[PDB]
Amino acid sequence: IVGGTASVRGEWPWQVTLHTTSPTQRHLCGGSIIGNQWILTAAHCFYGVESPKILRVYSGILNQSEIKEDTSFFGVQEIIIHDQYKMAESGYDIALLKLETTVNYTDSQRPISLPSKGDRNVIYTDCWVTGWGYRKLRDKIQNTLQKAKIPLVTNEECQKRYRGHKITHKMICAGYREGGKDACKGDSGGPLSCKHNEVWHLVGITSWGEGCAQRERPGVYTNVVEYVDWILEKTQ
Ligand SMILES: Cn1nncc1-c1cnn([C@H](CCOC(F)F)c2ccc(-c3c(-n4cc(Cl)nn4)ccc(Cl)c3F)c[n+]2[O-])c1
Repeated sequence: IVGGTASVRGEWPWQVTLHTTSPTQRHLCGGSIIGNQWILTAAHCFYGVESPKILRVYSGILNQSEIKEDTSFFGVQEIIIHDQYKMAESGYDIALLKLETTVNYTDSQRPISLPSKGDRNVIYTDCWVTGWGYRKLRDKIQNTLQKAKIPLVTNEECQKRYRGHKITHKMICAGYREGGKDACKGDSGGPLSCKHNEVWHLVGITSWGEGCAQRERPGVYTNVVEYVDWILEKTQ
């Protein structure tokens, strides 16, 4: 997260850190708890992941430095990638992780609601991106989870900024005209969380962008409301 600030414990309890364990253990992507056995993340996270066997899902984590050889994690039973996914920039960048067992929800591990049936025309004005990613283009994975409030932009404007890409109704963009706040390397797969009527909704999945927080180059997110039928079909 560029232009952001550190979070405190329990502030984003649906945020997870997905680690790979090959060839060495490291943060791979963010993700979001949406059910006791289900994480929603980006499909591009699994490029070159040989199988679910090498994945570890850590919930309840503020600082990456909390993760030690005895820290409890969830195994991944299945990675479910959207059938039409090819690469992040061309859409369908969404994946479900089915965990091996059920998350018992606690103060630090909670689900976030999907965008609701009948809220497709809501204008979200309180949206936040969170993650352990870079604070600049040439940086490092951060120890402490970062947060940044970012405004949504219209799909018309977003397409104008990315005339070499197909910005469809299945994407949503977010960023300041002048730049300065955005996701960056290591934030992908995590949530774009928006609060409406004091309830948090998973509006986007962090997907791709041109550089980090550049002027007139918003971050591009998978538009989760357009995938709710797909999620419900896979989680039942
Ligand atoms: C894990 N890690 N550890 N050290 C490095 C990494 C690492 C490296 N790239 N990434 C991912 C892709 C691969 O993900 C996983 F497979 F590695 C990635 C790709 C794109 C974005 C992104 C960007 N944007 C553009 C530029 Cl340039 N930089 N960022 C801008 C806006 C939005 Cl909205 C975005 F989403 C974020 N991320 O995270 C993780």
